Amino acid sequence: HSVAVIGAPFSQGQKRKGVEHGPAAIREAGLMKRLSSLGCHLKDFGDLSFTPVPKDDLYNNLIVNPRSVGLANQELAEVVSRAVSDGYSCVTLGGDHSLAIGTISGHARHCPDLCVVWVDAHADINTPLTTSSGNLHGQPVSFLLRELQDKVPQLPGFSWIKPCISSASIVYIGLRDVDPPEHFILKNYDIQYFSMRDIDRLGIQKVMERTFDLLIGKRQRPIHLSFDIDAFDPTLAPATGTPVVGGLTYREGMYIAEEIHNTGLLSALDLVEVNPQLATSEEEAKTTANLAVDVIASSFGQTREG
Amino acid sequence: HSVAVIGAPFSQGQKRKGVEHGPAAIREAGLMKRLSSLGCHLKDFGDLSFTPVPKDDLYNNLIVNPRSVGLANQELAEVVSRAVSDGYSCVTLGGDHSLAIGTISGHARHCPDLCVVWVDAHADINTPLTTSSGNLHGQPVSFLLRELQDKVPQLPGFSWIKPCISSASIVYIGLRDVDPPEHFILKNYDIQYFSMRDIDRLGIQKVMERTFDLLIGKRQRPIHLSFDIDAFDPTLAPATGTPVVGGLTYREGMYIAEEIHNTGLLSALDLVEVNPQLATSEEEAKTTANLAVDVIASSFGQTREG
Amino acid sequence: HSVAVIGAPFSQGQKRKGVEHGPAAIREAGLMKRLSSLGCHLKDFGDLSFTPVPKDDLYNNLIVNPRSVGLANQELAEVVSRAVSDGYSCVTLGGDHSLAIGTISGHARHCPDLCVVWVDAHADINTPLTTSSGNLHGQPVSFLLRELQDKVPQLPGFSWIKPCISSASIVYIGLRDVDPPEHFILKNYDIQYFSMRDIDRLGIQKVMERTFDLLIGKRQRPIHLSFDIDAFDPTLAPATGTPVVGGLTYREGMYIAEEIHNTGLLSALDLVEVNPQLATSEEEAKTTANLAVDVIASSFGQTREG
Ligand SMILES: N[C@@H](CSCC[B-](O)(O)O)C(=O)O
Ligand SMILES: N[C@@H](CSCC[B-](O)(O)O)C(=O)O
Ligand SMILES: N[C@@H](CSCC[B-](O)(O)O)C(=O)O
Ligand SMILES: [Cl-]
Ligand SMILES: [Cl-]
Ligand SMILES: [Mn+2]
Ligand SMILES: [Mn+2]
Ligand SMILES: [Mn+2]
Ligand SMILES: [Mn+2]
Ligand SMILES: [Mn+2]
Ligand SMILES: [Mn+2]
Repeated sequence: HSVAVIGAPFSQGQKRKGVEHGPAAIREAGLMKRLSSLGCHLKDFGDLSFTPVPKDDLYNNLIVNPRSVGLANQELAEVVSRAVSDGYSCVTLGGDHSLAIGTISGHARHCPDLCVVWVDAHADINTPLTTSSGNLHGQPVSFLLRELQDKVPQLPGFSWIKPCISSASIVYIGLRDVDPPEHFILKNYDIQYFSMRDIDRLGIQKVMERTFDLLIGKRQRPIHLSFDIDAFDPTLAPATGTPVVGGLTYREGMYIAEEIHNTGLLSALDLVEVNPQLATSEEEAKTTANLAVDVIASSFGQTREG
Repeated sequence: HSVAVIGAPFSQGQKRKGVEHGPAAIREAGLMKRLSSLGCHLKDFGDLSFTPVPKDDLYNNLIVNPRSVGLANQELAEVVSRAVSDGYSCVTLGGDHSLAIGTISGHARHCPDLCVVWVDAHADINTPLTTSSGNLHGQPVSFLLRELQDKVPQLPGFSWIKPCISSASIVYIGLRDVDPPEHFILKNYDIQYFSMRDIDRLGIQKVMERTFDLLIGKRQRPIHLSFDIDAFDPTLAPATGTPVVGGLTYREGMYIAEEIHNTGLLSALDLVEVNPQLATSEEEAKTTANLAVDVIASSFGQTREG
Repeated sequence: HSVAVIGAPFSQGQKRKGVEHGPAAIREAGLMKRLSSLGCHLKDFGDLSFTPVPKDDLYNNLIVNPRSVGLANQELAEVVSRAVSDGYSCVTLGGDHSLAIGTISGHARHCPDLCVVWVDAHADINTPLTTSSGNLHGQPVSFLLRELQDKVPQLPGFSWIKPCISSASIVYIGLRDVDPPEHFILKNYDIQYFSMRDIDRLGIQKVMERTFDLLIGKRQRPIHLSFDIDAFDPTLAPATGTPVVGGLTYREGMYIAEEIHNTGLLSALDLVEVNPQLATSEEEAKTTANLAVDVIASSFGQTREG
């Protein structure tokens, strides 16, 4: 199958400097030639350059870089819909997870019935209303779920975003650090998730059976994999903004990816939050980058059996 | 609920120097404001200062610092029964595991019907008759079980100790390094345990279902959680006196703690054997201390899903 | 039962220097008294000294040290069939995995109906016409399977070797790095294997149920356990020549061993590829050495339960 690669060097969804280098790190870890090695037909859109927004201040005094994030995502959305439109499976390399706003919005533009698999240590479902930090990379899901739009203040530059997917079309895997408001939202709207605790009881295998039952149980449909590198234990992925011990194992991470590929329904994938600068050493940075590449490669066919 | 915290910088239950700094390390890892963050009402008794015993030599030429250990434990037993008395859930930060003699003694003093959940790589049930090292931190359970009574030589400074719980009131989790004599006694008095193998075959959640069936199946009763940091795999908890490979996973460790909290029956908790000096680097020592806090925090409510 | 130990300090099945020090490392990690401690009757054959072959270059310009490996194996083959003959369960401590050519040949010499459990990160089933490196430690299985001999060129010094076991009498456990040609062979001859992926999905316990069904389902028969230390994750077994991430867990490896011991059919065991010189530190070397001993001890009765 054909794969498209887009580098999104964005970092204004949070305050740590360095996530804008994520794309370069992953690329330098051999992502590209690793993909043809599988046999994929490649289309590299290069690394996007987003238009900054001068004097983009706090909305209501906490939401950070609203219109800067809204514009970058609007641009990314057009490139992603373009690739998905030409039949490509879109691979977006992040910066921060706020980019999921644009990639899922651009993807949904052509595959309205898409479902989402969110692999992350966090739920990123805070709204401008419940956030404590004001950092938009922890609010992506808010602006995408239809049942939430009534409790999601509209931010400057977010005009264009239009809530698409239903709360039943997204499943979380790996949650291990959820804020109380986020927990209220997940329970209230019955959003399905499998925390590390659920994985400790059911096992990654049983977890994937179910998430696919929820999403594609009654019918085939486009799958969107938004993979946050911090979903892996910090010992496996040091180079990241918000590490949280007790994460996914290298095998589990690879198992999730392998299982998604076996569905044959992957239409778009996000690999985000890889921050080279936050690594203690050169090796730590390289370890994370390689881990990122493995997840992507494995999502497109790479096997542990050959 | 209200929580009491007692630091017992004791190290004479064994030979390595450094366990006396365990409390400070755990404290310096945020334990205190971490517990408040949960909503617990805290009463910090500070770090106790045990009275030493000059010229406290080997009894029968092997048992080490008998009277020094017997006095420190007596002493601790009173602070603990004081706290338990005022309705506090007593949290003791060790030095070595010989301290359990005091904490369980003092706790039983007010909750005679308490049951014990011992999470350790070792069973710590050697008697002064069966020990090979002579260190007392590997003999705690001996002085506490009633069925062992008459098979436990009386040492200098141990006169005050009176066997409280029965063998049927303690359950082991994590065992992987058991001496032949301990195995003989575990089998002879039918004491229940779940070795690393049992956990491998049953799953950590199936393990917790069972320990609570044995302990609190027929009735509600106070639970004493004695947690030896070496129950965790050495890669997760480096800073400790007697590492043993193939231990508990970070997740399983947290799972045990979460499950205990879910019983709502936790009265006291021991977090022992954290030895900073035994760490290779500064980060390894911090890793162990942070793991210690996560265990305690988790035992009192901290969640992986907010 | 009675056990025989044979040290094979051979390293010419590959290019890295150091594997010849594997036996000493394992021995110096307490192997011998660890086996007595179990109750086993030991017969140490010491460390063999293989006759070098001067001017033993590449056959067809790639196959490395052909006759040197062929001669070393023929000699080992006699010592092994000697021990197996006197009723001993034969334990060979490697150098490199090419030694399996000798150990399995010698073993087969008396127990023609033996079955093989191959615990390795690799399949080591490349033939002289498919290898890329030319190193013979990646081709052992080729000279042993009967259905392959037709596509296996005859090398200098291999005259004596005679294909013994059938393709259905060998099961792989832990595969996670297979070359395209190897994959073709496995599929083509229906050779059974449980890759790290199959393990993540079925669990180590289920894996063993199955391999034993394939091998000893219809009848009891001798078991040859060829255990490459690189089957363990690099974090558990650093000191080895070809590290591959996402491998067996210490607990899983010990589970495999314990399970094989439970069958009571172990005849010979290979513990290969331990290379102390590849360790970054003294401790890393010691860790790998101890792991090797545990696997052997466990395969002969050692329990995590006592
Ligand atoms: N609850 C956190 C979420 S951190 C989200 C970061 B990441 O994209 O990595 O999940 C907040 O709003 O500050
Ligand atoms: N069997 C050992 C027990 S070491 C006990 C130490 B600890 O408290 O960590 O279990 C002995 O008596 O030397
Ligand atoms: N495919 C590799 C195999 S490396 C085999 C080494 B070992 O014995 O550790 O599996 C080759 O032929 O170079
Ligand atoms: Cl603090
Ligand atoms: Cl039979
Ligand atoms: Mn995220
Ligand atoms: Mn995250
Ligand atoms: Mn202990
Ligand atoms: Mn212990
Ligand atoms: Mn190997
Ligand atoms: Mn091998």
